[PDB]
Amino acid sequence: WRRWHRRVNTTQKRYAICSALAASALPALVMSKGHRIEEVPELPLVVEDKVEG
Amino acid sequence: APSRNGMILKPHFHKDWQRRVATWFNQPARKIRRRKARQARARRIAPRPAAGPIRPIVRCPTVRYHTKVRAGRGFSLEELRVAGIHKKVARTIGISVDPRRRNKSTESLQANVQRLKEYRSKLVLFPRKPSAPKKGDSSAEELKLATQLTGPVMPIRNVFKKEKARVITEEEKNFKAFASLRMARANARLFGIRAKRAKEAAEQDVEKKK
Amino acid sequence: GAYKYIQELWRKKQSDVMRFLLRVRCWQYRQLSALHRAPRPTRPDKARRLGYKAKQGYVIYRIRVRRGGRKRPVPKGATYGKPVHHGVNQLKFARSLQSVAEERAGRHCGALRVLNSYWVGEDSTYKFFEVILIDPFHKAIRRNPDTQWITKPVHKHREMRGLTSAGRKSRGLGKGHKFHHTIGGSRRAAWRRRNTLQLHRYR
Amino acid sequence: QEKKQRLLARAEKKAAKRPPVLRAGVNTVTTLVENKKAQLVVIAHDVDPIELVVFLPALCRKMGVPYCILKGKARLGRLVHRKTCTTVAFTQVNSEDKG
Amino acid sequence: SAKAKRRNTTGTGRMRHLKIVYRRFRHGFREGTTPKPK
RNA sequence: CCCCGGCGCGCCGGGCCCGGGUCUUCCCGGAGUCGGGUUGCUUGGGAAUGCAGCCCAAAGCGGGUGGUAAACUCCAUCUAA
RNA sequence: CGCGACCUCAGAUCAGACGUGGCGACCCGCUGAAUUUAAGCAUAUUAGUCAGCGGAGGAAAAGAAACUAACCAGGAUUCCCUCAGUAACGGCGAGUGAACAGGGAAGAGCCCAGCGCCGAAUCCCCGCCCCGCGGCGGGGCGCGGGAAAUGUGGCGUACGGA
Ligand SMILES: [Mg+2]
Ligand SMILES: [Mg+2]
Ligand SMILES: [Mg+2]
Ligand SMILES: [Mg+2]
Ligand SMILES: [Mg+2]
Ligand SMILES: [Mg+2]
Ligand SMILES: [Mg+2]
Ligand SMILES: [Mg+2]
Ligand SMILES: [Mg+2]
Ligand SMILES: [Mg+2]
Ligand SMILES: [Mg+2]
Ligand SMILES: [Mg+2]
Ligand SMILES: [Mg+2]
Ligand SMILES: [Mg+2]
Ligand SMILES: [Mg+2]
Ligand SMILES: [Mg+2]
Ligand SMILES: [Mg+2]
Ligand SMILES: [Mg+2]
Ligand SMILES: [Mg+2]
Ligand SMILES: [Mg+2]
Ligand SMILES: [Mg+2]
Ligand SMILES: [Mg+2]
Ligand SMILES: [Mg+2]
Ligand SMILES: [Mg+2]
Ligand SMILES: [Mg+2]
Ligand SMILES: [Mg+2]
Repeated sequence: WRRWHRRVNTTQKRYAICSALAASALPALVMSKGHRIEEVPELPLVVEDKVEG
Repeated sequence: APSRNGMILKPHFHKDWQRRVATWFNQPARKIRRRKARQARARRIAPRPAAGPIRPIVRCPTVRYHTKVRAGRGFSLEELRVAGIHKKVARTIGISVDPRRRNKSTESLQANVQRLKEYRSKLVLFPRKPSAPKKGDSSAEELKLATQLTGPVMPIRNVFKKEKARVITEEEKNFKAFASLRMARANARLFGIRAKRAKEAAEQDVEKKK
Repeated sequence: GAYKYIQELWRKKQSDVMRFLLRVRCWQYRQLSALHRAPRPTRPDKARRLGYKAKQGYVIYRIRVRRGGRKRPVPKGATYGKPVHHGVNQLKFARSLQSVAEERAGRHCGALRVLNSYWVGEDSTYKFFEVILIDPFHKAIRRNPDTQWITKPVHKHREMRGLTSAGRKSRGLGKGHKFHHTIGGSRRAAWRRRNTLQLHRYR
Repeated sequence: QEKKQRLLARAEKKAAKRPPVLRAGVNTVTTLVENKKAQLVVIAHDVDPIELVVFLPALCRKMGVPYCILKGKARLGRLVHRKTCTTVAFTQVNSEDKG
Repeated sequence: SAKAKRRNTTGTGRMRHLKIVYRRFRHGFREGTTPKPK
């Protein structure tokens, strides 16, 4: 009965999803995360919906 | 020992509380088990509504909650009698019955009678033998469209009567709400004693008279 | 409507008629053993309104229990503790003498199922109770849907778990503000619920 | 046995009135006495527990039903083809037996 | 004595009959049948 | 590819000879139990929450509950053994 | 005196059944401390807990109001959240301490005795015939035996019923 679990406020969790998405559209931050995106045509990378099938 | 300012605390940990600690690590498992039984029950009783029998409208007791209505346990035998539904037949067609409940006022009674008449109007009734319809069974054209209903049957809501703005009359302006409130308390407080004093005076005056 | 008359007659326990019957019957019950198979219900009306039926597989036993309270079975009256627990006399047992009577019938006839019991007599020393038992394997019982319930293994030794009417009266059950001690089904059930620390995952 | 023959005879008759009879049992006799439908009540002298009938002699007297006490619940038992009977009652008789 | 109860409880011995019950239970205690012969 | 189960459809031999409403006339209840005193235990239950022993011991428009003992009086709410 | 009913009570390696012991995490019924805290200690607390005894089941127990309330009323039981460390208890010290309402999980309701009416309309077992037969039952036939009027069965139970 150690307290293994933590409550995080919804507004802060959504805040965290927004910062992650904003930081995912910047080449410097994505490169600084170690991803080899030196030749990806654009950031964010959007592909047609055919790929869903 | 107390140390400077603080709160005085009395934790209830003077028994063998560690012998009776209820953890909740099975909580996700319970949620999946209960969900898996709602689905298996909904499949079993389909196309009957998954929520269950229709429940009546009731007003919550006490002054803290009497402004709210909620689902009751079952329709009263007076409500079912007024709607012309036999009490033993009511359960067979998804109507919940509560023989304990009384009807003190007409409005609540008629509210649940209209509820039962509306529900009876939405009821699609399959014949006992599919190939041999009967008197009250729904037509085949509306049996094809029958689909299981999710959520409580005809959900109960608290609807407020919007009153539009109106010109204030001099009679409402002259009303004294606080003076009226204070005098109403006093009259209720002194009602019994005042009658007792009045009765004695009548006897007190009568004895001199006769 | 004879059972109506007998019931009312057995309410007049201080009348000349009933006093004479109780006194001589108590004398006769006193010359028998503490456990004694009875041939029929001494109180057919009282027995039947407690579930007894006049068919094969229902049996009656008369149990004799000593009257009085419970002495603490400690040597020389020594309890070896604090003064709050020094009592030896004037202590009472948690269950009625009727319940004790049913338990002594149920333990002896381990192959039968105690149903109910009733009062038939008492003197300064003994109370006399007749216990209604059922044989759960007689086909007069197994093939009757209304009595198939008591042939189930969950109903073994009802008298020994406080399930009979006499036994359940000492369990503090009931609805309303007088019986909060047993919300949850029993005193221990209420205690466990009220004494268990719920440590939710997210707290 | 002879109820079977009566039933079979009715079966043949159907393919092609209730006579008077004794009423037995302290519960049946009691209702008849209260209804004044009984003409004569015979009570065994050795019913035990006695409370079964201890009230009947006074009840019959109140309702004006003639009653008698007979030696032997076994003798009343033999009448009704059973081991014992606490009491029996006449409600009707044939005309040749009215006297 | 919890230690003494686990020195002679069910399981510490041979389980001569109980462990065949555990096997029979998994097939509903079927009786009077055999696998279909070759 | 085996086995077990569940759900459906027909035949045979049985059982039931089945309901609703409005009027008319009738009927209706669990006792050494309740309740009371006292003792001991028990409860948050405090002029006594529950349980038990002993004594007393019911009624039938009654009985129980209505968180301060009691009398009178209305009410509400249930229907114990 | 003998015979025969009944009642009460016996003996049978009588025919056919059933109980015992175990396990015991969880469950029900009892019985039941003292370490301990109170900076001492006796009430209190520890605690209706340990130990002790009995009885179960896959769950148990509880459960369809002799309830809650006092509202414009709710409506079996169990569980979760909250009520609430609150009303209350307490050398009113240390400490202890529920309920109702409200939101949810689940949801299901029923049966006797009695009062009555029905020719006991009821039940058990034996023997024979058909069917089934490793859950011993269905139907038919016995002037076969017993139980049961000291009351079995059907209708019916407070929501009223006939
Ligand atoms: Mg310090
Ligand atoms: Mg105790
Ligand atoms: Mg159960
Ligand atoms: Mg009592
Ligand atoms: Mg009752
Ligand atoms: Mg104690
Ligand atoms: Mg205490
Ligand atoms: Mg008061
Ligand atoms: Mg033998
Ligand atoms: Mg100390
Ligand atoms: Mg110290
Ligand atoms: Mg010390
Ligand atoms: Mg102490
Ligand atoms: Mg305690
Ligand atoms: Mg223990
Ligand atoms: Mg044991
Ligand atoms: Mg055992
Ligand atoms: Mg088992
Ligand atoms: Mg109950
Ligand atoms: Mg409930
Ligand atoms: Mg708070
Ligand atoms: Mg305590
Ligand atoms: Mg609540
Ligand atoms: Mg729900
Ligand atoms: Mg009856
Ligand atoms: Mg009721």
